[PDB]
Amino acid sequence: QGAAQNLPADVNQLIDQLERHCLAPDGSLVTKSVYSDLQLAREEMSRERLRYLEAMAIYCEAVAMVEEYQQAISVANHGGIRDVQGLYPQLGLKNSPQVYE
Amino acid sequence: SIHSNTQAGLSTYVSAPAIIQQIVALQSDLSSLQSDLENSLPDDRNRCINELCTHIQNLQQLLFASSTTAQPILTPWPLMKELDEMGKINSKLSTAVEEVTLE
Amino acid sequence: DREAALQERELAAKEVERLRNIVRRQRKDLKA
Amino acid sequence: DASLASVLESLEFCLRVRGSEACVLEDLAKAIDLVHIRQDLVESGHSLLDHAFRAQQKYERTTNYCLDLASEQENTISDQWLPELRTAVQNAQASSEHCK
Amino acid sequence: EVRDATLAHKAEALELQRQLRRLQTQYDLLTGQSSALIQGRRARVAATSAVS
Amino acid sequence: AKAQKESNALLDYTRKAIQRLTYLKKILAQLEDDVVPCESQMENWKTNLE
Amino acid sequence: IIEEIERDEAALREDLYSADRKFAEYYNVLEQILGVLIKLVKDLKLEHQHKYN
Repeated sequence: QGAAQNLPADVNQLIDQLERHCLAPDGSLVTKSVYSDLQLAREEMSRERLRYLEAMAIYCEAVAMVEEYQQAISVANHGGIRDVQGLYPQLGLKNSPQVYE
Repeated sequence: SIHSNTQAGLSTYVSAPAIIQQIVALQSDLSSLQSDLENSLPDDRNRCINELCTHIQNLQQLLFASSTTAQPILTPWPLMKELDEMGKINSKLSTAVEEVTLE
Repeated sequence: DREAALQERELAAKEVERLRNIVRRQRKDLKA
Repeated sequence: DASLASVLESLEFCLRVRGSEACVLEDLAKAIDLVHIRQDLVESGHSLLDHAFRAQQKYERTTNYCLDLASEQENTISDQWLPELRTAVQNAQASSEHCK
Repeated sequence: EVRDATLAHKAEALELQRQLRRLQTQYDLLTGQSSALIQGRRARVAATSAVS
Repeated sequence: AKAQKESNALLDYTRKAIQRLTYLKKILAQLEDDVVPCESQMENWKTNLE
Repeated sequence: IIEEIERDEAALREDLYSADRKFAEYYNVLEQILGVLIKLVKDLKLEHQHKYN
């Protein structure tokens, strides 16, 4: 009975220890390539996600700048409540985009 | 699944054709010890450690009496006089038996 | 020291009952 | 694939919220360094269902050989003590014979 | 004896102690962690109905 | 908690062996002390055979 | 991530080893019962009473 208790642990340990040495072969790197790729994401972060966290500077509101002119007239059609406020946000606050356009 | 060697060497290129087999395959693996061990440790430690629990206290005071007073007592508690006095005459006075023959 | 160890043993053991079901209820619903 | 990865461990509900989005952490390069030392040590970690039996079979059975077996050679003979008494009480009456 | 058992029981206590606070914090922090990015939807959707 | 903590709650009696089975050291010793009187009935009585 | 990933591992890793360290403290007292001659004092306890009992 006691040896039967260890059997699920016994069958595990047969290849468990070798699977560290099996990690380098393809038996693991088909998924575990990230270790051989050293954080396969981008080798942590040096520049790649920097190119997109720099986009948070831009696509969030600095890209809202150019499309705000289109919204102002678009708001003027269906959003009549904000039609008056469309000019202040786009034609006045985002007027600095006129050079940037 | 590390108990198997290709547990990671096969998952990706079978998931794309068949996205049902591998996901439940790892589920069956990890659950091969959650209900066989993790949900079955409570049942089996009330039989194994139960023997450990009962014996360890038993081994110290009661089975101690059933051991220390078993091999020199349980059969021989009246045979101590058949153990020591037997050695008093036929082992200690054993050389003294030759005394009558010698003198 | 056994009696001192005995009183602290049950409190060190009573936590298991209160650290299974609430865990069985939270980490399950910290996924929704 | 995204849903079935998180819902992969529904039966292994302990690993389910654990295995919801684990590899997004890139722990497959870090936690895999820990699953290895975990699994070669399953001979102790999971195996504590047998360690008590190992506590029993490897050594406590020997303690039973020290304690239980010290009576196993006399427990059945405990009934033989009754005729063995007749061999021993016959010595007791030998004390009574020299009383007079 | 129970002093040795306390180690088997303090581990039966301490090991499970630093996880309830984890979940309790999770139940008080993860309820809004995912919502901390949904609010950006409005900024990303306004002009989607414009260029089209 | 369902794997070892239920066992560790049961394993406390195995921890109590540091009082019981340490007493078993004596049990394995005070009975070992009895071996010398018990060794007499064969080892010393092997000479008694002649 | 570095501390917690191990901690998430060590959550299930060293907790299942918590009893294991205590088995060793029970294995020695299992063996230290006249450890110098345990095998002779286990098959017979009394090395000679079991020989004559």
